[PDB]
Amino acid sequence: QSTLVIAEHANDSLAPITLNTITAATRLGGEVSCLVAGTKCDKVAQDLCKVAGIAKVLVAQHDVYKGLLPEELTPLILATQKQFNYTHICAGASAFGKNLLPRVAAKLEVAPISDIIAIKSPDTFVRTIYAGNALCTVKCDEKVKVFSVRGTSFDAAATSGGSASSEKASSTSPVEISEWLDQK
Amino acid sequence: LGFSFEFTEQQKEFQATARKFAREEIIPVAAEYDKTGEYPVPLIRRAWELGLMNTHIPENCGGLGLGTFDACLISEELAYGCTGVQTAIEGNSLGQMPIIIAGNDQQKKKYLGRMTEEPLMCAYCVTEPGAGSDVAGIKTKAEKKGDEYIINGQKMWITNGGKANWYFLLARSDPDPKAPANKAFTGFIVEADTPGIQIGRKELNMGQRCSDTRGIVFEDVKVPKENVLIGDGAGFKVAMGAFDKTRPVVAAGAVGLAQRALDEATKYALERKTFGKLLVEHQAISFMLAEMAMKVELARMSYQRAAWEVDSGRRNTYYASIAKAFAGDIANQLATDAVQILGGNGFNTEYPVEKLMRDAKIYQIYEGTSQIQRLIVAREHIDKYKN
Amino acid sequence: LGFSFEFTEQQKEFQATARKFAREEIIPVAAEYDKTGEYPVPLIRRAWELGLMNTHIPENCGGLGLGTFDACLISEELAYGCTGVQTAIEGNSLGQMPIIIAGNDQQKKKYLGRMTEEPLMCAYCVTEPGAGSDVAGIKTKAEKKGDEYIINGQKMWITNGGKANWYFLLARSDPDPKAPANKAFTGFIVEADTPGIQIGRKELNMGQRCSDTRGIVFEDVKVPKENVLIGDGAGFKVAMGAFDKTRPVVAAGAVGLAQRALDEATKYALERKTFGKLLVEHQAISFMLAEMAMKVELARMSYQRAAWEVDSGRRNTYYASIAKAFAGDIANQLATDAVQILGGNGFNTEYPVEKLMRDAKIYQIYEGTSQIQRLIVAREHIDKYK
Amino acid sequence: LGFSFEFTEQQKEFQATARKFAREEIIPVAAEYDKTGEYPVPLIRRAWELGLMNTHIPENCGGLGLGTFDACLISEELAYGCTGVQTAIEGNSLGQMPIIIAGNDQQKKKYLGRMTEEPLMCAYCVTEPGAGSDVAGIKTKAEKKGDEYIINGQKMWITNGGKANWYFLLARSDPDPKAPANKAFTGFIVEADTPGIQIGRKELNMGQRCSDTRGIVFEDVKVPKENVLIGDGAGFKVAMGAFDKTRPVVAAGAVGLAQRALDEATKYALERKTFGKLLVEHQAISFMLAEMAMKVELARMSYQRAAWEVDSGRRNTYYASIAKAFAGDIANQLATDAVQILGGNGFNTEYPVEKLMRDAKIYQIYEGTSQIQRLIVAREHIDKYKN
Amino acid sequence: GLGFSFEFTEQQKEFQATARKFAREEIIPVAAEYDKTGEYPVPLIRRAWELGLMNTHIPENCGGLGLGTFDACLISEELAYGCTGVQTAIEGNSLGQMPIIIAGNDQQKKKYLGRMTEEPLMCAYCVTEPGAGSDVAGIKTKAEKKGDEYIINGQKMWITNGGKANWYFLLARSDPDPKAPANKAFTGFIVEADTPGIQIGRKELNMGQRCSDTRGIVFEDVKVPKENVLIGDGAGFKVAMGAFDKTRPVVAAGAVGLAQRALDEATKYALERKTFGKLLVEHQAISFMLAEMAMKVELARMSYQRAAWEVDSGRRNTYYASIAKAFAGDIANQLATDAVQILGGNGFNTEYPVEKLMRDAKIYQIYEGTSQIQRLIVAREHIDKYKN
Amino acid sequence: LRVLVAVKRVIDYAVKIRVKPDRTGVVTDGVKHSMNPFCEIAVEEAVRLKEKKLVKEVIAVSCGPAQCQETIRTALAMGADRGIHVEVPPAEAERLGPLQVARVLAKLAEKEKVDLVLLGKQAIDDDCNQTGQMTAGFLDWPQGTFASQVTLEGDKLKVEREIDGGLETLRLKLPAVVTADLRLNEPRYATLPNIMKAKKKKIEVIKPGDLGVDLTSKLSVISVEDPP
Ligand SMILES: Cc1cc2nc3c(=O)[nH]c(=O)nc-3n(C[C@H](O)[C@H](O)[C@H](O)COP(=O)(O)OP(=O)(O)OC[C@H]3O[C@@H](n4cnc5c(N)ncnc54)[C@H](O)[C@@H]3O)c2cc1C
Ligand SMILES: Nc1ncnc2c1ncn2[C@@H]1O[C@H](COP(=O)(O)O)[C@@H](O)[C@H]1O
Repeated sequence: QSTLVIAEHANDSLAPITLNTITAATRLGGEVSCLVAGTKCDKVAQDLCKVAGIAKVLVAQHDVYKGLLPEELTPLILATQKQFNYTHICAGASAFGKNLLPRVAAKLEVAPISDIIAIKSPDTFVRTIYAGNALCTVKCDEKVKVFSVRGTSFDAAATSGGSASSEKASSTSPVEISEWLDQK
Repeated sequence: LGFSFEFTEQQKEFQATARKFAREEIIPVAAEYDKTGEYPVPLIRRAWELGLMNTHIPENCGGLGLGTFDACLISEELAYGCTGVQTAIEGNSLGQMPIIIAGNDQQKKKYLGRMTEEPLMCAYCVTEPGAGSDVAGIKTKAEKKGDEYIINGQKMWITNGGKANWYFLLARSDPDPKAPANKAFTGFIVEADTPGIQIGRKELNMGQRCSDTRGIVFEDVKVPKENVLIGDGAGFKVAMGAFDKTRPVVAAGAVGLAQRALDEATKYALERKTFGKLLVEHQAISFMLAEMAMKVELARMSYQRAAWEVDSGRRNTYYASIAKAFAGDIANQLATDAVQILGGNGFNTEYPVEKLMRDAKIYQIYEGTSQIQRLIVAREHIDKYKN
Repeated sequence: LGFSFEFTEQQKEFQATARKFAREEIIPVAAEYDKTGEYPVPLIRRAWELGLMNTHIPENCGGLGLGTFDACLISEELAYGCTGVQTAIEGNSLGQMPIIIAGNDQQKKKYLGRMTEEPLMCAYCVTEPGAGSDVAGIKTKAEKKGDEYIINGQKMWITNGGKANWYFLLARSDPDPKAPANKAFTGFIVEADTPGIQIGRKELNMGQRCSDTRGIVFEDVKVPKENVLIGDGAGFKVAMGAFDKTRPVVAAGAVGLAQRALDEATKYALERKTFGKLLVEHQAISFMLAEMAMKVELARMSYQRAAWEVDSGRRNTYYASIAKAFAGDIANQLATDAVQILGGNGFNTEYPVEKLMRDAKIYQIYEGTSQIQRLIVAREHIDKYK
Repeated sequence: LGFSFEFTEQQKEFQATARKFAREEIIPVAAEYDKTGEYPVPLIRRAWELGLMNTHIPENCGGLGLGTFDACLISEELAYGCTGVQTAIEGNSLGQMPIIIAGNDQQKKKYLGRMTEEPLMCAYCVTEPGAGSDVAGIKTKAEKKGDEYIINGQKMWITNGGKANWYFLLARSDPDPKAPANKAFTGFIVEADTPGIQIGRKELNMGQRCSDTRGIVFEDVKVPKENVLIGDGAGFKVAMGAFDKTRPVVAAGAVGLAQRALDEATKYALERKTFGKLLVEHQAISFMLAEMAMKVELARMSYQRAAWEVDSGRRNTYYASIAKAFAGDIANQLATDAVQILGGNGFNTEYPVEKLMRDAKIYQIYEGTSQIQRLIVAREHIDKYKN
Repeated sequence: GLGFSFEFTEQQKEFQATARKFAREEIIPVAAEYDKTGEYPVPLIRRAWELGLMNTHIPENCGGLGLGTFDACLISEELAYGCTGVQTAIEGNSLGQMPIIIAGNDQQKKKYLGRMTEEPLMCAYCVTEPGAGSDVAGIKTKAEKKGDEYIINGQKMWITNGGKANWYFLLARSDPDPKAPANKAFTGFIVEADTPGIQIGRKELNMGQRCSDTRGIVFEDVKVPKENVLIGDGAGFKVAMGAFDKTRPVVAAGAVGLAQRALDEATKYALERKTFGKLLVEHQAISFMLAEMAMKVELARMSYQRAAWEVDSGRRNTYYASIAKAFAGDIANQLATDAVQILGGNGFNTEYPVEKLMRDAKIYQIYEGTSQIQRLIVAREHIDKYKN
Repeated sequence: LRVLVAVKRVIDYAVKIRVKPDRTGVVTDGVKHSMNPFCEIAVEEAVRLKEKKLVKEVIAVSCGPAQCQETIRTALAMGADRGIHVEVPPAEAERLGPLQVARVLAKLAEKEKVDLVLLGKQAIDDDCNQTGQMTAGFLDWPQGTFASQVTLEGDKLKVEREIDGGLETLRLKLPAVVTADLRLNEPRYATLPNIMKAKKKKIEVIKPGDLGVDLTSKLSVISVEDPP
């Protein structure tokens, strides 16, 4: 059983919430693949490589991944899923994270799992529910686990000691049904 | 002078007599007397032997010539034992009092003397089927026909009424409807055996079941003018006058009852457990026993105060009614709670609180209702403020 | 939908039957029954004939299949008449509750059915000389023995205990003293003719003198495993559960007696005169009467509410406990006030009101005392907060 | 056909809106408005915008034509916020009620119509410096000058009395003091700008400080004939027939104040520890919260009943007066208790409970005192048993 | 003994006419103003001091009158009939004094009692904290011994005269060990109010008694010398606990004082107001109220009297004081609301004197022990009579 | 433009929540429920656009028991024109989630011929924040999630949305899905007049079988507890 991590990033700067994701990733006990999508990817790909836990870094560089739009990225992640067949696809339960995965799930026709804080095993998870006033434990029996991961619930993985291969990701056709316009 | 809430050595000993008496002689038979309703003559009689009865009768008749404070303090101890028996005892004082305050050396020596030599009983006779609270509305007729007056009418609820040597009786003597109470009534001493006096059945009451309560009919009954109180038409003042030195002793009675309730409830709360703690470690129970103790303590001072005002020759009405009203209510309040603290057992005949509840109710009712005690308190109070 | 305070046309028939029975048949003899304290067998049989008894029994078993709101109309009417009588009647339906809510069809047809064919009685045996309020405190042990259970212990204060065909019995199953209520008790149906059951003497109480209350002892009593209620150790939940459907009916008794007291007292103050006026024209008397009318109305709406709550499928623990507490206390306040309005007459056994004072005290003791009732309300109430 | 205690879905939405507004807009500023005694204009205008005011105004007059049961449920929700403000807005229904029950199409469109269009206030003018509970002892003379009427005299304690467009005003129409009360008074609609009206300064009261309450002098006020309620002398029927549909609303306010007491005391008793435990784990405090919950619960059914009786076109004088008596009393009881539970804090001006004690007292005085509520319930009660 | 007696010593009638004269001629005309503004009522306090009716428990050998508890109550009731804002400012004095009286030595008694004799100085009782009031043993103010001194770090809350005091009696936690029983974890101090570490807080705004000042005060690093501990270390709790015997009966006497006022105002009013043809007092409902009110005051009076006599006599009066405090407080409230009531709409008004009484009365159920706490103490005391 | 607004009946936030002994879920019996506060925000947005006259009609959908009548009715009172209840008995309600619902809402979207589905960003009960995304997923339309500002531009939406550092700004082609976030707007009250007027407006009750949707969930709650 293999796992895939959508790395969140920005301006050549791995987003911290990804390191936590990668700790959570290794808990599952399977080769951890991490996917870097964007318009200048190579720098982060290089930091991601150094990181412990990571067997393979896949890179998808392309101008169209301006603002990491979920309509662009979803078929990219889907394309990777076909060539490789992961049991797990996770991302840091951040605004980027929460926006992307439930769509990916729809596209896979599996039901995702949000904001998890522990990992009881490769198919059992623990989130909060009702402004966290209860603790929910969910068994997922899908062909694919899709889920996002609460940052503060896992330690940041060592940024050094990684022996990861960096490979070209499989490519997808620019959708252009959405477009990035601006920030703050 | 200055305040003192301390008894005389003489008082401390009267009290010890009556405690000993009520605790060893009354308590162990009361339930038995209450179950049957038999009038407790051994007891009345033992009370007399001990000087705990007819206490208000002066020395010049062989009486103890004691104060209202003394009668009160005795009465609490007896009522603790049983208010059925103490109401039969006190009965005697209610009847004697109008003779004590308003009759003449002749009248006292004949009718009080006798009580001093044999344990006789006498009674107060005023209430009638149609009036109790409204004394001005009594209809028993009393007209002069010679050197004597003839009596027609009916009394109801007379304590000792069927056990009495004599009666203090009050009849309307003035036919004129428009005649004031101040003038319209005469008070009589009346020997029980007279022709024309027919005593009715023992009345069966909720509580104080061994006290003797009956109705009395007066059919053409003749009493000598020698037996008139201060004079014709001055009856209302005589009867009203008595209430000063009797009302506090009724309130001590209730306090006696109240105290019993408290002790039974406290003794029990100290041996029954539920949910692992003693009753008494349930704060709601502590708080009940706490409010109960308060009520007893305050009601005691209430009567003590009215007793002292009079013993010192002041008029009393206000303090006495406060005490009567207050001690009355608290007896009742204390009795449900004492029943309540014993729970299902409290409800049952084999425990002593059930009786206390039944007994405690007359205190709101006789010797002046809870309602009319409030009328009296109000009018006495409103006077302090009027020009 | 909308709020509504009108009985159903059918309910009004029950109420009419019940008022007619209580007024034409209970009132005329109740004074006597209190005096002699004997079990009112004929009025019971008649209550039974007339449909006013075992009312919770399902159509399935030949019962009338009625709700707690229905049971409550009737008991108010019966209690107005006499709570002695009305107690003896409800005791049956309290006996029945644990079987109605937690029997299987064998037990229901067997022990409910018979009550349909014949005016039999049953009782609820939970209390013990040692524990009443504290139910987890009961010390009657029941030991298993193959296909049947041996009950050893002693129950106290049983309504109709002594006139019953069978009993609901709660007993301490688990002998290890560390085990929680939730698993330490089994509830049984126990046939009364059973050997080992010694019914004690008639207990002599302040009030409700004609109700049959007594203690019963259980010596090696044998109870078949078919008579266990849901299973070993489910005794608590069973008993506990009965209370939702019954507590409102004790409340309605309290309201019945209350109503009577107000009736007696009002009737009287419209005819006695003092100081030239009818009692009613003294403002202190009127204010009492007002306050009394006030409490009965409030008290009746509290049971009504409770009864509808359970009848509409939800738990009513909070409201039932309110109804009990409030009705119980105002029962006692009204009775003492009625005696008070009637003066010396009031203190006298030849008038109807002193009996009310002695009856009403029970309403603050059985089926959960005033204090236990507040515990329940507080716990219910607080729990809507954290 | 069955008791029900579930609202209509329409009524739950009403409640949710009334509760949203009260929790979110009234509460956050209620203490300011209480400190400063300024009239809550921004809030009235909001509630008016929301459709929460003048709920009784019939459809054909531009209003919602809603029942008494609906006003009650709205107004409970608002009282919970502040009875100061709940009272300012209720007083509009109180002034409007005589018109709604007893006024001709011209009158209802004229004077109720405005209220639909701008958010104006009106007020019920009845009390005077020298009669309040004795409506019949009202002495503000009104005299005919063919054409119109001339009002002379003086009103006291008028809610909205200085912020009103118009008045329902009740005056002695008939000089003969032997005249029966049911024919002696005429009730008028009276535009507030009318020359001769002198409104007084704000009355500085203990509680509901942000309510406008003030006295008014009338001097030679000219009121037009078409503004008379039913006809000359009819006033007393009119004035009295209003309380039917208002009294349950007032009660519903007392219960508002009461939940709030209950809620604040419970929150606090869940955080504060003494002696190692939370307040809720001392039985005495539980038992308190218990008795508060019960009194809240029953106060609520009592007004719900009253409101339903009148919505079935029955008159509800018994029921309303039970609710107003009971709600009044328990609101007072719950207030001190909330203040007691919060200890030192409770008594301080920065915690919310102390206001509630000051506000609650009015509920035993306005719209009929605890005393006269009891006279009504006694009147209605006795009549059931007489011939 | 001699009989029971309910008659004052001529000397006490003498003290009564004075306190009653002041209360009636000086307090009453101004009390509504001081309640409106909260101004601390300096002219009256000075005048009370002057008139000899303040610091009355101070023993003669410190230059006071060494008056008894009965005498203090006697006076309290009179000042409280006038105003309990005022009466409370006067009392606060006794309350800070009492532990110096019962537990100080001659050098303390004379330096600190002595000074109140020669100027109308104020002192305070400093115990209650934000987090503990009723549960005294719950207080957290620290006292660490450091040389011949104590350093105090803590916050205090609801302190009467807290902002006007020449000095404070202070209870603090001496010993850090949580598990240390109350009879050993606290120390009692005299702390002069102007010591460097002390920061008075603002005037605290309450519903009632709005003219005494009550304030929180913080002690940051406060220096307090050895010579100012009360019996020694770990004695603090008994020392505070023992002041109440001599003072609970006076606060109850306070309640009784406002109670009587309420009755008086309500009675005068019902005597002059008419409705439906007659004066209020001719309606039975009112009459009966006036009657029950009359009862409650009377009984509440005997109750505090009783308590002050027991101690004057030299017994421990815990039981009697606590009935007095419970019952007096409860009836003061009851009577205040009923006074408002009897006055109708007028009662709810600011120009009539009754709403104030209603606001003032609530505190008697809270401070100097709450109703619950009173009830705990009594049940405790009752239940012991029944054990061996 | 026609708009579809999703509304979810949730345990009213004020109710302080209690967990079941049997630890299977939380206590949902006799427990006040209103419209999820983010749905409130979305319903508001349907209406402000309908106010700016850029929308000719607003439909309101809800999925669960019948008590979602209550929920749809509130929406109707705020400005929604007709309502759709998708019916699922309080048995199958338990195991229903964002997947089911998006499936539902998508079939619904194409059927009623809509140009915008408005949802709130997350339900305060299950905290999923999944439905909107998933629904955009099934329709293959673009999604402006966590909208904090919205604007129609002919056939393009301009969505300002709320991202970790500040705001991001998108242009989407116009069948679009938008999920509302707190800062979007301040939702209006149901006015007593409109709560009355809303009784008149009708709610078509249909079932998921009808729409063409299967409810089976290879997800599964194992347990629910209290917190640490
Ligand atoms: C204006 C006024 C003046 C004051 N002046 C002084 C002063 O100068 N010096 C000083 O030291 N303090 C003073 N105080 C403090 C006052 O003594 C306390 O507020 C009170 O004694 C206990 O108050 P608390 O607020 O801590 O009550 P809490 O301890 O917060 O208790 C709150 C409620 O819980 C009840 N309760 C607490 N424990 C129990 C229990 N075990 N069982 C049952 N019920 C319980 C209480 O009776 C009360 O109803 C003053 C207070 C007031 C506000
Ligand atoms: N059962 C449901 N019925 C209708 N709409 C829903 C439902 N569940 C979720 N939604 C929509 O999806 C949003 C959040 O779903 P979730 O991802 O579960 O928080 C809500 O604001 C709704 O607008």
